[PDB]
Amino acid sequence: VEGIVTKCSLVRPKVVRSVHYCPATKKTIERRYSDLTTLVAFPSSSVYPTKDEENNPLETEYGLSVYKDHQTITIQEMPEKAPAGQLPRSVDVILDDDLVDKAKPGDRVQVVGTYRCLPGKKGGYTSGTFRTVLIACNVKQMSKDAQPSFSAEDIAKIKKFSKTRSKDIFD
Amino acid sequence: LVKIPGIIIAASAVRAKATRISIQCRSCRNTLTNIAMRPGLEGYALPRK
Ligand SMILES: [Zn+2]
Repeated sequence: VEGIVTKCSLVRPKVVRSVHYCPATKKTIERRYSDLTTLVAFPSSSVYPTKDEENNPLETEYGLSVYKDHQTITIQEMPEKAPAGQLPRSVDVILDDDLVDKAKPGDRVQVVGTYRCLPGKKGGYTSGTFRTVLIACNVKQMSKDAQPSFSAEDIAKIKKFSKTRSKDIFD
Repeated sequence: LVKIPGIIIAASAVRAKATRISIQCRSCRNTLTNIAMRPGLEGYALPRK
């Protein structure tokens, strides 16, 4: 998907592995949180441990826990490419670690990723209506003119061009 | 408090009755420990939430 970044969220950390110390028992606990962004998530999958089995309080070890940072951006159809009459169309994009700060509002970007339905909340009734996002696997800037690619032959050609006529090269 | 006399004609096997119980939630696995049980032939209704 190609478009222009209209809004970026803040970069937030999302806990993927929390480590908890029990001062009463001296025990250390680790809990894993799997990435259920577009999967079904039962509530057992999202509980944060606060008590020991016999209700001793746990203290979370922040430095030992693992977080991955998470961002959401919205990509809009580029104004120069949108049909000149009507209102713009957008898509939401989830950026996860390594990809978060790659785009800022007003940037023209390609986002490669998986287009997916997000789960709604638990409920006994549903409209059949699903909220879709693009889960990025790659983000690249339009400025393929702001990053060059020099091979050994290119460098050699440049060096010879500069050495040959180092006087009227400017002209 | 009553005081009565009598002859004992049956004595059941000694069994186990809880004085304190702990219950665990099926989904979040959190526990609700050391609930005190009433003594005697009295039961207990678990919390429904
Ligand atoms: Zn529970």
